Amino acid sequence: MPDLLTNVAENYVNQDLFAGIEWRIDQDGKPIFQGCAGVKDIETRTFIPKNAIYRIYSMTKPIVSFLAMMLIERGVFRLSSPIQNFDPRFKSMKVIDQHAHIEPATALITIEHLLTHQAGFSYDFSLGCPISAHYRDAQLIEDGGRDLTDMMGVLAELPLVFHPGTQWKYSISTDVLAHIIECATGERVDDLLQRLIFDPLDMQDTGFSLPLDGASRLMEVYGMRSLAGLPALKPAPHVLVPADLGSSHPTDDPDFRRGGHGLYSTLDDYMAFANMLLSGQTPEGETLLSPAVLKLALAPRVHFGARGMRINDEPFAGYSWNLLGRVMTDVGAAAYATHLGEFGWSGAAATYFWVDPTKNMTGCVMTQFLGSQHPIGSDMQAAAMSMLG
Amino acid sequence: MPDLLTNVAENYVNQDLFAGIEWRIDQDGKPIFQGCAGVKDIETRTFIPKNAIYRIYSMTKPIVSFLAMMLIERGVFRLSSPIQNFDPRFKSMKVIDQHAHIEPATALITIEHLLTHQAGFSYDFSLGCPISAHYRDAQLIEDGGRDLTDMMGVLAELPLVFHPGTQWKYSISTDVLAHIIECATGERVDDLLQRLIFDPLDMQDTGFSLPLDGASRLMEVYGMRSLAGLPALKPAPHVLVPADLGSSHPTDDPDFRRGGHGLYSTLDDYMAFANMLLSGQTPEGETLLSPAVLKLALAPRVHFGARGMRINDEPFAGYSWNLLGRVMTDVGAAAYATHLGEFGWSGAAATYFWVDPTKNMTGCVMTQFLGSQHPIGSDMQAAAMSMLG
Amino acid sequence: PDLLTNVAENYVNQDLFAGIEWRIDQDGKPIFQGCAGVKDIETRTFIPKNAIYRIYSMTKPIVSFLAMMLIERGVFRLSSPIQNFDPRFKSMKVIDQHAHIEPATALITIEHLLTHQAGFSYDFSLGCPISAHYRDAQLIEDGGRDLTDMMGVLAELPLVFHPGTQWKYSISTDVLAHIIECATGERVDDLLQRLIFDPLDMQDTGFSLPLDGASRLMEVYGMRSLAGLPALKPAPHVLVPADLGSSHPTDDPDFRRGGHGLYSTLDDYMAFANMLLSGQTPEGETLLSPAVLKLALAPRVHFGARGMRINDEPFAGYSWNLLGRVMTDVGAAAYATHLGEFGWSGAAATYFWVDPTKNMTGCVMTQFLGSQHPIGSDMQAAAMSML
Ligand SMILES: C[C@H](C(=O)O)c1cccc(C(=O)c2ccccc2)c1
Ligand SMILES: C[C@H](C(=O)O)c1cccc(C(=O)c2ccccc2)c1
Ligand SMILES: C[C@H](C(=O)O)c1cccc(C(=O)c2ccccc2)c1
Repeated sequence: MPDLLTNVAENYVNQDLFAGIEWRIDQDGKPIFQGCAGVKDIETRTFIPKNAIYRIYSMTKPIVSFLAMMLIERGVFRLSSPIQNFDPRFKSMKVIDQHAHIEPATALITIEHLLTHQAGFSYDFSLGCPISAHYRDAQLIEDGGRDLTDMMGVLAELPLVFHPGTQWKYSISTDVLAHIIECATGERVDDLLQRLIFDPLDMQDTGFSLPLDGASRLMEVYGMRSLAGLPALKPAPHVLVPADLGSSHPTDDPDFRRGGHGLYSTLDDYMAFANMLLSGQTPEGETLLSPAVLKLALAPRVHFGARGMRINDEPFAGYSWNLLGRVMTDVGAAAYATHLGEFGWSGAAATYFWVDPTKNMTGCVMTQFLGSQHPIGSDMQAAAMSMLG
Repeated sequence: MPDLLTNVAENYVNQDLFAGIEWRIDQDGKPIFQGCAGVKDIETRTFIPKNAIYRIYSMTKPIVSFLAMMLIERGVFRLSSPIQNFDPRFKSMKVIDQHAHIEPATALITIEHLLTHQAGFSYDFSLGCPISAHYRDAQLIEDGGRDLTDMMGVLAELPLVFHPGTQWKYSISTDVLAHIIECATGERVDDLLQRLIFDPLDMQDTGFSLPLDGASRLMEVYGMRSLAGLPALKPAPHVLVPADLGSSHPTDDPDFRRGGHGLYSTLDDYMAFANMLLSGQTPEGETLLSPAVLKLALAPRVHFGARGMRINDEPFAGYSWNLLGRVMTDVGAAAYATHLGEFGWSGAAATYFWVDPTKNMTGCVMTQFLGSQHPIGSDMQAAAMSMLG
Repeated sequence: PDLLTNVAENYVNQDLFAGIEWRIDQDGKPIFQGCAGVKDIETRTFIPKNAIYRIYSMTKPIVSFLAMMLIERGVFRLSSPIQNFDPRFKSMKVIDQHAHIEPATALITIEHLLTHQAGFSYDFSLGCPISAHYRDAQLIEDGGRDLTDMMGVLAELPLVFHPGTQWKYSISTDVLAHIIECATGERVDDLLQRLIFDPLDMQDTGFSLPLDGASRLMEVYGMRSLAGLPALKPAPHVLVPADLGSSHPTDDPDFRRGGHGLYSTLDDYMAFANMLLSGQTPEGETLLSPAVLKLALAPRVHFGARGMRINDEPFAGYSWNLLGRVMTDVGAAAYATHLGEFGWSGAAATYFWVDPTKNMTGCVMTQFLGSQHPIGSDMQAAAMSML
């Protein structure tokens, strides 16, 4: 019953493992626990500003996935839609394996494959993956200044690493999804996110560029995990040194937009999104997604074998995959406190959130550390679970 | 919360993909959404008439299957009854495989096998099926003027494509069921349907021939999918050209009757049948099928492997098979909005219906297009699901 | 008809190879031989007398034979763990295509090196979980790095399977050359000179050019590049001179490798191939006993349905012995051969074979990297058909 959340965060700051941390836990749509620890940057020790801004990386994916579900509801496409219907550059895909064998794909990539990371795409930083070296040579993630549409043209020429539908591998497929959304609608994904999600939820600080007053609110990002170079064979030491993002994550590029990363947000903005996922509605009662399609989106859809869900061989114990991210399907296999049906996702800079329908609960932890050797997100979830009976 | 049903239907009509569409959604036995779009025929653009008549094709199957369950309840036969007990022409069946090997069947075909499409029968238009070419040579479906009893004599001489009970393949077995009903009762299947189902439910426009005033109400049927010829290796283009049914679907043949297709019906008539499936009762409370046997009929009975339920390799994602048609058994595998336990079926001319017990809901979409490249039925179900919370 | 000349002249006439030499011996004496084309298409110089070729992986049967001689002499044995000779190869790790890394559950042995079952990879192995890290380390590209130092960099990288459990064509012959140096205290080039080249009078074979060698070196063509990533589809087969960077020096007195790097001539390599019919020099001096030669030639790795493959190219009907390929099923073979035919080939399209049933040897010398045409096998097939 003590405040384990503050204890976790203060200990991380006091041990020089994270510069600054913010968190909020809501229940029934209202804050029940919240706090902050540390500073905006350790170089000057400026205090965490009001409505501090974070690079949320793959916490972009549940947002872009939710947009796709809205467009499915509105009839733009369906889960079974072949993506080549919208961009013929994804016609005639090939599949490569670890033995240098290449053959034509025997199934078409669908919207559902993109949402479930079963399309056969890879990721630039996937260690040991048969094709990731070719992704890195193409600078798919590193070259943030390249237009989404043009990056997709380069990706489309590369082989998949399995036949669509047959395996699971966490991937660039959410970026493909953002692009296919643009093809299917004739609109830009950032404009669609603004009009259909951010504005109805009053997420005024969320987007692919900083707000006008955003520079002074941007949290510094730390860590040794590097985008420029080969995936490491052992984790870099966990040290608070400012991270060099190269040109991968611009702050003021009006055309920068992605599906798998790239949003800036705030704790308050992301909690508005997370709370919405408990119902599909805005706080006033506008429906962003009907209950039936929200249930379709949250139902466990990819189930895993004995070794479970893994990303670069890191486990997500007891989790299955739904159309928006992870979902807890076996508390008896879980590695940290949770409840059946808890869902959410996380980002490369150690941001983390969850939604727990059994407790009408949402939680989010914001920090900026790339390559963390400490699972701060899960530690904060566990603390909150222990505090909510 | 907008009227997604009207949007789906109007868009289909405005894009010249369907000539005319009617739909109705009922909840608690009363209409909650309904509409119509387009025309009876694009040649004259005559408006959709009152109580327009549709060829419902395989939406005949749930009706004939329901009749069989009524006869099981009344003791005429049982699920385990070997059909050869009623027609010895189905004694001594043979089984053929894709390697030209023929051997005697090692199990007897039962009523249950017929209801579950596990008897080993095929269908004339089954692409790649070892025996479908012999079905087509025999004109089993094409020759609508042939008496059901005589068509069955020709079918009975052909081999099955697997041993009864061992596999699932959507088939002519509902026509065998209609015939075996005639053998077991000494009555005609159309008279039994009239007396036991249509008349109690006041389905006055449903039958294997047009009503006296029916000609002016019959919707035109469109599409390129052809009965006369080999199953196509790629889908014919989706174009609104009137379809030539040959002699396969007579309008005024007093002896035409089948189990798997051939009924004419109306939106209002079919909704009466669908609403009945929520309880087994007529609106006044007469019992057509007891709750226990209705539960037996709706329980998931055939379960599918990783590739799922497929018909000509088209998927029915998340569906299992019960004694009347499809039933949703995993929302997390579903490809469009649904709820656990949703059941129903559909027909070759794109008619579609569903029953959703979790919402006390029924829905039906009526149109006439053979070989549709657009899944209008599932699109309308998804719209209705999104509108009903 | 002279099928050999017809194959070679067609290859030259279609602008697919600049110059080709071949010789086929039976009972130690030439029965077929010829040349076609030129040393270089730029100046159209004729193929010189005693023309010199980069033989690339035809280095491997020579270094493997040396290892068998050292086994016979007791320096080490097939079962020797290589970590006994270089402890940098203690505590190896294994990586897989799912980013999982774990300790190796078996020690790498001499036999593993000779059979490419040690778990090593190659820089240009397309799709291989670890080849990107080989290329980042420039293991093959950096020819000026001493063998010993290159091995230190390699030893820190994970294997791609547990030693002994799979087959993958690999840098393991370079590891073998290095372990030979550790075990003997001598350099591999000096050992090759004393034990093989001098007894066989292979005066033009070595890791550097002879003093008069520059004018005899054949030009090398092709677009397959060591620099960048392995290509997802073959580069066009066009006669453009190849850029070897610093991978294959001509006059570095310390350059030595196990898997590539020798210069040789047609005559020199035929002396080596003819020796493999007996283990003896033409004068009758024994280089390797009959018993150990049999041990070296016996089929040792057998392959599944996919068969033996290197970057997914098949070697149909071939198994692997301690020196290279060996034909074990003529009914699976894709070109004329006999049971027991053995040999190997190199990246610049050089090829040789030994056919014990016919007391026959053959070698085709050319210089083309990334060939889209199997000139070696076409010439073997032509020679087989002319018997
Ligand atoms: C998967 C990972 C995440 O969001 O978890 C992700 C997605 C997209 C981009 C990036 C990066 O920019 C990055 C930065 C430093 C090192 C490696 C990658 C990381
Ligand atoms: C399976 C299919 C259905 O009801 O789904 C069906 C059942 C019975 C008859 C027919 C046809 O007449 C037909 C018409 C045109 C092309 C192919 C078949 C079609
Ligand atoms: C496997 C291959 C062979 O001998 O078959 C080989 C072994 C060693 C070195 C090289 C190269 O230098 C090279 C040159 C151009 C392209 C790629 C590699 C090639």
